[PDB]
Amino acid sequence: EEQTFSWSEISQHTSANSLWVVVRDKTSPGSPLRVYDVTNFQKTHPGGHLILLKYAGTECSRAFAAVGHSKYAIKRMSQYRIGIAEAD
Ligand code: HEM
Ligand SMILES: [Cl-]
Repeated sequence: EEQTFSWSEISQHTSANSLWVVVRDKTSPGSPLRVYDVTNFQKTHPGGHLILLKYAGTECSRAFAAVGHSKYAIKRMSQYRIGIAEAD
């Protein structure tokens, strides 16, 4: 199945010690807000670690799309999924 997270919980994950970001997945039925724990990705993210910290605890879908993240990047995302955010 799936694990749901509340925004009350997501919004706390704002430090480099435990960094979550949320990206809407328009390719999946229901367009879920997928929650990613990118803590262990900070050191290797090609965009750098600072930009991940900027959006920590928030939805970054628009910024993610504006970068034109590649198919390669999107494939690499799945390993960091922890669940989905509660719906709007
Ligand atoms: C798990 C989530 C993410 C993964 C796996 C990821 C992966 C990547 C990859 C592979 C690239 C190289 C370019 C490409 O292949 O398209 C990249 C570049 C970049 N990413 Fe991400 N990214 C993630 C989240 C984010 C988020 C949330 C932002 C916020 C905007 C971001 C900002 C950037 C920027 C700015 C670059 C390009 C840096 C430059 O070329 O100057 N990334 N990312
Ligand atoms: Cl996505």
